[PDB]
Amino acid sequence: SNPAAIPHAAEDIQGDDRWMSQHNRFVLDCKDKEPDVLFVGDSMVQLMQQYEIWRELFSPLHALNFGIGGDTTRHVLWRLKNGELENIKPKVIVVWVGTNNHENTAEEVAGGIEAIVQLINTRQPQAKIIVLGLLPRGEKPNPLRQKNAKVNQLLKVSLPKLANVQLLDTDGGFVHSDGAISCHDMFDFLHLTGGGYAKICKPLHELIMQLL
Amino acid sequence: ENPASKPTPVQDVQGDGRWMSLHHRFVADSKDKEPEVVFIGDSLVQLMHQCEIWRELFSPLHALNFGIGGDSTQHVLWRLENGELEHIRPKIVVVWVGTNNHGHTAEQVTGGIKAIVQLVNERQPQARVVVLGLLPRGQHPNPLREKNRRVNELVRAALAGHPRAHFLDADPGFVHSDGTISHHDMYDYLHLSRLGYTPVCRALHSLLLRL
Ligand SMILES: [Ca+2]
Repeated sequence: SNPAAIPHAAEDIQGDDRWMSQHNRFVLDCKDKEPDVLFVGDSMVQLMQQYEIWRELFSPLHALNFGIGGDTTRHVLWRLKNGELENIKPKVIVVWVGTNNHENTAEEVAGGIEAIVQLINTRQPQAKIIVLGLLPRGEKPNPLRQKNAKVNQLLKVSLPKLANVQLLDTDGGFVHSDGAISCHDMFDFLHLTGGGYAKICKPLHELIMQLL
Repeated sequence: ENPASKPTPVQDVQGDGRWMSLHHRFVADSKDKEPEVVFIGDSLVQLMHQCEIWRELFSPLHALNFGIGGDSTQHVLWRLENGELEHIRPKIVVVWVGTNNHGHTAEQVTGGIKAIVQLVNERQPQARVVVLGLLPRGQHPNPLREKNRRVNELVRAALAGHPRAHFLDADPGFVHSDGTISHHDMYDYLHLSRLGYTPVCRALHSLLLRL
């Protein structure tokens, strides 16, 4: 039984209950909003809205962003089953999660993303889903690059399957020949800078325009 | 014994060694640069440019940003004692840490901050230190708000009268009359959005010029 495929809320261990506050807000947005494009996932998704690129490329598409920093496949699943997929009928749904699934094997993470896709076209069978490939991370070669690459390969094979879904695995010149990632693409060797998002968003935006 | 003031690095528990990679970069990019202002602290410092940017109010100052998300006081202390304060001679050092010291009391965290200031005063005596107040957090009233607020009180007191250390409470009042924080100022009720940072950087800039 895949643990990454089982919905589970991110329990508050700090005390400021920020996770639920974000979730509730997304539920609140689902009430007085009607988007055509829905963005769901982790910090890779959330942080995208904090860059100018979002207003120029995605704001015009009437898009909602339900990204939460630190979320794993389990967390995303829970949110999707608990209201974040109600009162709305998006034509396109962008999913980007898995890089925070520490302790889970690549196979488990792939399985969890699949569980997400399955839940999405169950609740939103009319929506076309776009799953973003997990990006390399770490300044130098390390286990997570391998782990993340295996997830993308596994998804590439499992996603042509399932309904209305496809894997977009765009990759800039992130990992150079010397095996290093520049802080100019990822400032902390994980999250993207504006230059880094430029390499990913443009292709993502054309596929969305297409699907729509 | 105060754990908030016991120098210690962040252990890698994911496998990509990003924390050490940042530290080493901060150590290297400094032995080739001569900044006038150096920022160090947690994510609030690291992500400072996610509003307007870092040149229309900070780059002209030839500054370096050594902020790392997730750091507590003892972490910033370790980094300052292990190379980040070498090869350079800034005029001002900006400190912004404490909100992540979960498990430590306001008094312990305050001590952590005082040790950081003291460390900067010993290694970089010519610089003036600026400590930023811990910002409120959480959508609704909660223990962490009280804790952070208490830290500012204690730090303000310990820094008032300090020859070369200044406390700046750059909070414009993110907490509204109904006790809530708007996701427009803090998208996750912790990190600042682009419009949330404005008031902070604004007040920070007004002080940097005064010094
Ligand atoms: Ca942080």
